[PDB]
Amino acid sequence: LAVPGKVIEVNGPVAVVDFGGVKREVRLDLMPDTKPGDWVIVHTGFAIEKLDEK
Amino acid sequence: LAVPGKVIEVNGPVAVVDFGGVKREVRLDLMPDTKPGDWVIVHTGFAIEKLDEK
Amino acid sequence: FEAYRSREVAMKLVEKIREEAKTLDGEIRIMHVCGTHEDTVTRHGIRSLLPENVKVVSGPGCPVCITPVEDIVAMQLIMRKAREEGEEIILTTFGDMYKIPTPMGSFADLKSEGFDVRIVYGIFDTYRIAKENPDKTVVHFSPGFETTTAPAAGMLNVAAQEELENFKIYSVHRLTPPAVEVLLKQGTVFQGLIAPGHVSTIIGVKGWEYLTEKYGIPQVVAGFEPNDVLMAILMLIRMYKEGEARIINEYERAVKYEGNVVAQKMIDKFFEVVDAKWRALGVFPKSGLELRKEWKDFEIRSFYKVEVPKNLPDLEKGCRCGAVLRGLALPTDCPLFGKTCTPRHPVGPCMVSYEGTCQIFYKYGVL
Amino acid sequence: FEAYRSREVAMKLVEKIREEAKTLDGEIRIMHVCGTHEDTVTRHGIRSLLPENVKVVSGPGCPVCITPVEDIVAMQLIMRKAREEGEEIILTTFGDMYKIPTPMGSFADLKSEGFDVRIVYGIFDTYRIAKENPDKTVVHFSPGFETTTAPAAGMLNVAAQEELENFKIYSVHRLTPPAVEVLLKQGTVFQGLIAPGHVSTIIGVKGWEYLTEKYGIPQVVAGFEPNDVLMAILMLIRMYKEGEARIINEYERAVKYEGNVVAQKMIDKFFEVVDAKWRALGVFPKSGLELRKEWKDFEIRSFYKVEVPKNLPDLEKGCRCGAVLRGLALPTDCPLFGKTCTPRHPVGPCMVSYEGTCQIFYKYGVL
Amino acid sequence: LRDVILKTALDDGATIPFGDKHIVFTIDGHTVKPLFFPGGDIGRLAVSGTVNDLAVMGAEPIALANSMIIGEGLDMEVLKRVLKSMDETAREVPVPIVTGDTKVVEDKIEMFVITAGIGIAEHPVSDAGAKVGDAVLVSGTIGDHGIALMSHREGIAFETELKSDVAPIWDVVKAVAETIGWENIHAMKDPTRAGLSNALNEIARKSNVGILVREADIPIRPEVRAASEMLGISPYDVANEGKVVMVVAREYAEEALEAMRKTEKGRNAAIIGEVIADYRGKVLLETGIGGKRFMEPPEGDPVPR
Amino acid sequence: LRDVILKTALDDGATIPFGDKHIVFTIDGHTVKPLFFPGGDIGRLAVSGTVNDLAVMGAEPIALANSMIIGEGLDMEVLKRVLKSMDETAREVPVPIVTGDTKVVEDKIEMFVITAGIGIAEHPVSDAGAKVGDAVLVSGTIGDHGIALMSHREGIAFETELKSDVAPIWDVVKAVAETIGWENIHAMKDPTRAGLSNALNEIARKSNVGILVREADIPIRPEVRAASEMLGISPYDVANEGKVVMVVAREYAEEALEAMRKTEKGRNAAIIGEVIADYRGKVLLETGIGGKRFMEPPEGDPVPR
Ligand code: SF4
Ligand code: SF4
Repeated sequence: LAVPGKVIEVNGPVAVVDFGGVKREVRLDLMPDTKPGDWVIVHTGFAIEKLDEK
Repeated sequence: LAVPGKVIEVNGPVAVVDFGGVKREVRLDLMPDTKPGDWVIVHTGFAIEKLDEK
Repeated sequence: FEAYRSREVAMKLVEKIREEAKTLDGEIRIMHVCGTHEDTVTRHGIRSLLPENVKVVSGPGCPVCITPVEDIVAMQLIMRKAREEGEEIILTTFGDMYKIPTPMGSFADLKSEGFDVRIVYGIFDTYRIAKENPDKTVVHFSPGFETTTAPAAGMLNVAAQEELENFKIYSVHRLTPPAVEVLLKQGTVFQGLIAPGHVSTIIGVKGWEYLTEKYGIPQVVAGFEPNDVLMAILMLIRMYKEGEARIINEYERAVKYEGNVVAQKMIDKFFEVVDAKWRALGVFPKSGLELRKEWKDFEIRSFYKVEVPKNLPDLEKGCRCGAVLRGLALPTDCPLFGKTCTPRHPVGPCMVSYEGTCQIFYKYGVL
Repeated sequence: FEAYRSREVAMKLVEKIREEAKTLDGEIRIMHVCGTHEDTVTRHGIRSLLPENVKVVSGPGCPVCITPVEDIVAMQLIMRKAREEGEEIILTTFGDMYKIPTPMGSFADLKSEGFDVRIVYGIFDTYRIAKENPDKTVVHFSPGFETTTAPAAGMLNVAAQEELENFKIYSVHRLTPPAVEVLLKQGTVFQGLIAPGHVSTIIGVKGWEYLTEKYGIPQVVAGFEPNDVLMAILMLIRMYKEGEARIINEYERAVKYEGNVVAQKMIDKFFEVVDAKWRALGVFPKSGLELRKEWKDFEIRSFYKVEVPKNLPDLEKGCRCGAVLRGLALPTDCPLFGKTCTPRHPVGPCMVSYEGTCQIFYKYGVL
Repeated sequence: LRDVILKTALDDGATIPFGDKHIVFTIDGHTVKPLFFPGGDIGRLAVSGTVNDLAVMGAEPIALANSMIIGEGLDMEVLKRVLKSMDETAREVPVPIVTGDTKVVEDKIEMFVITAGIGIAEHPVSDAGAKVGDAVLVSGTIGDHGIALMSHREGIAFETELKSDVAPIWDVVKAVAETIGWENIHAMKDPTRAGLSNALNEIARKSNVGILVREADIPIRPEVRAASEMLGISPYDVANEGKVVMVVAREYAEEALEAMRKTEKGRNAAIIGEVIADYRGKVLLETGIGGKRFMEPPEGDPVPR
Repeated sequence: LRDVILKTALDDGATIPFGDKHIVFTIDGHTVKPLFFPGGDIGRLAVSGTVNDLAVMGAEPIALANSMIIGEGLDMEVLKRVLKSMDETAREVPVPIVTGDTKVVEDKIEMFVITAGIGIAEHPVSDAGAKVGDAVLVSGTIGDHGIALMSHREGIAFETELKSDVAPIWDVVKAVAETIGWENIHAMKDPTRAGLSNALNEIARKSNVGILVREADIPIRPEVRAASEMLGISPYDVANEGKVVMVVAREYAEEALEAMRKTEKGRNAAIIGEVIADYRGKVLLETGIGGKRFMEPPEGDPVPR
């Protein structure tokens, strides 16, 4: 039920992400290596993976 | 849910009755004094009362 | 015969009713508490003949509907328990009760599990079955008001005499008069009561007199022909206007002022009055009939102690059958009536029981 | 973005599919096991684009639907028990599970009884609640496949680290791959599997390879855009015709061949694989995830021993949700679909869960 | 019971115009258990049903075709007996059973009888031609067959035996037609499954009209009345296998009624009501006492109340 | 929610012909909580709603009457604020709020606003006048108000604030009318409760016609798209308080569209589909990828999926 979002801010294991314009927080307990440059997949407020240059 | 019937035969506490033409047996544990002349009220195969010349 | 169904009679009564109701101060709500009566009113569409200010509401006149789930579930538990004890029990129950729903499934589902569930038509059919199988214990889930408590308490006598051993019954019998009282006391309103005909055949007018003297509500022991109800509705409209509070045995042709004393005594022999639970209605004091301490042997519950799960809802979400049994609404005042709830796929018991107010409204497609 | 939703792309794929399916020997039944996938197929009406001989069926891709009533009822028993012990527990559960029906009533009904039932959106919301009320024990009825088992097993780590004490969960997590196997073994037919995208994000392609090698069924880890499914349906139609049995990571943009090893490990830390019960489907071996003997403290069931009533039916009479979860029928092949069963007044879970095959067919009014 | 077979015309009387007439083609199966019942048997039931299916569509029975599926180990006398009824009944129309086929299956099933039939109608009739003002007629008593068979099951016996009405009624329809003209018979329906109530609702629904019926005018045997009350089912919802409902132009209501009564199979025929503009798609019943309520078609097969 | 009040006309726009015109009379209550939301408030909502109720029936807003039921202990500034919006909005039509009434109840309820309105239409229009071939137009983005309010509830904030579209659109309708002639506007409906999907189904059902809509042509904001997916609800089923659906004669589809776009409230207007003879009473949606499925009206108020 996940939608893709652009990470705009990171604060330890508590990144923040944007989805087509929505600001929502996202835990990073599954993706410790997330830089604001990365785009993540959010599932119930969590990060499961990071996208690729597909 | 009872319908009225004319008693056509009696055999101890096991009278027999007719309802507009149907022959069905009827216990008489509630009406020991039923003569084939009487008309009774049948409720689940039993006799609850006898009619009157109303 | 005819005179009791004659259109002439009916149209004279309807006219008389129409006239009286004309000088009536407000809205008169007459109530009946017998399923057969509701069927009479709906089948002949009497309501489509009564003045706008004259209303007839249904009461808890269905022995099956008000049968607690707790007991139905409990009976199924005994079935499984008895089996776990090499005892394959024969279960006999009425056609509609056989289908009544419970969160744990119906008796029909127990049948689809190997258990021997047989639909009887009278307590006797069960009796016939008992002797035909003295090896297995044959039990009858027995519900019913005074009218059906008699046959049962009458067959227990033929069980005590013959000293029969495999003849048991699950007693969930109920008392009509009491429920009528609990209702008055609980808010249900009405200016007159059409006493159930055959319930009055057994307990006689005597059995009802106490409600009139205590609450001043006029009564009429009516029969079941269309004219019987129309005649009764007439009297009640009058007694109300003239200020009386007395009972009138319209069904005198089939009712003795003191009812049948034989049955009375016989019942009082095997059953004792106890506080009972009425499904979707609550606990009504002195409205149940469980076998006396003595004949504790005819009660299948004596042999098996069972634990019925707690928190078993009486009705499914949406079912307003509780309000329908209290005369606080007709089945057409229910959001599920005719939609999600129908005899084919019912939600509450009011639509399953042969005498359910809802099954009767659907069946005759009320106007 | 666009390229993954582009009508051009889709119409090229649809054409390609149409061509291939032309030289196909018979009827190909591709199956997917993720709710999100069913929603994708139905929302964009992909089925209305596929050839007559190409079929897409749904599998047990709903974590809520397959959650056993026994556990839901058990959780409500703990609620009442805990209260009977001066312990007012805080219950957190997903929006749809909150409404799931059981013969004993739903979690929503427990809410209408004074109990504190709060609809969360993520295991974290529950976590947020725990600290905000360290006086009361906050428990989360936690259902879900690999995709949701991760966040949970990830928050338990933040629970072990912080050594938090009032953070419990009712574990009813399930394993996708196994169910797919039990299905092949039990008769369900299909020539290709569209592996759930995000379930594959966690357990990676590796987690699926074993089904192909064991049963020779080609697979495709597909995404969720309309083109993703269309692209996957294409590959499967080919691999079938050409005779292959290999997995293809179409969703490679978001899937690592080995999936996320962090989550994997983390899950394997707090949970151990056990035989589980799938509602309306039966007992699937090694398909459940209950907390390991060690962290027996995070399982609310550790503190309270309860007795769930026996003989609790999985579905109500008429509900063919069992056949719908097995890919043996679509919700339109059900006599109650759109009639007595709708999201407003549902019969089976398949119509309640946000990812229920039935709720999705009604919601988008399948053609 | 799902109408998949419809979208997968189909499943109803079919007309095929040819020359200046229309060929009416029908077919119906029978799994009646027991094969034998008071007043008739599966064989007569099969022929009567199909002949009637053609009569209500305004087609004269031209021929019948019969396919029998016999289960291995079927009392041969039973089968012979059934075949006699078929030939006996077919001659009552008259109508020849021009062709046939027989199959033996190992499955224990006694027997199934599938009958097809063709008719010629110069003036087709359907349950969608009822017009407001038209008279509604029923050719005989209601509840015979249904109650007959149910009573046999429940032991209920009767003074003078109560038996099924199973029988072809082409003669009854032809009578009316030849007496008032096909153009004047607006609609027909055989009150079989679901009974009279179902039949009326159908005409009402397919003609988008309300139908008013007077309970006091509906022909019902004294045996049926008693049996119906006992079993707790109304004779309106039980099957009829030898009756026809006929909607006729008001100006021919009386003429038609007499024509029916002049026949043996329409001896008890009568006028039970009329089509109205109100309550379209519904059937309104005026009870004996002057009351009113709808005559709803049962949801499923009836059981004692 | 039972339609007892109907049988006890009633409950829908009423027309009363007088002179050569028709008086259109309507009334609607509001229990919107909170009284305030992104882009508007109960006051504007009340006036906008009623003005629009008259516009879709082809009547020019002649006057408004407002009855307020205020709960004891209501922030006075709130009430003043609400009254300002009402007067501010009414002038945007323009249309005078000729009369009023006020009541104070002890019950704690903040406030309820009941608005009535009258209009004059020389050429009445209803959701039952859609004809096959006609073009279907929506005057603006879909899902604004509904999503706006839901997002406020769920904390969801947006880069540039996403707000309700609440506003009267008589100007938009008048524009079209004065550009193509009332005779050429076959049907209208305000996509408020239940959203666009409900509105279309209604027109389709009350005009007994099928309506084909192209998902690719339905105007939806990027904010609405994102928010809709997150909450798990489609923007088609959420309320709109400043939009109008318009079914126009095919030959004027292009002319109307331009007329709408020439206004501020119809700036994003567009042509989303057409009326067809098939699927009468239903709404068929052609998805972006060329697929097809029905656009069913939600059963009850939406919740996140
Ligand atoms: S109709 Fe059904 S659901 Fe409504 S009260 Fe009567 S039985 Fe309950
Ligand atoms: S529609 Fe309902 S009832 Fe049919 S299977 Fe799907 S949920 Fe079960």
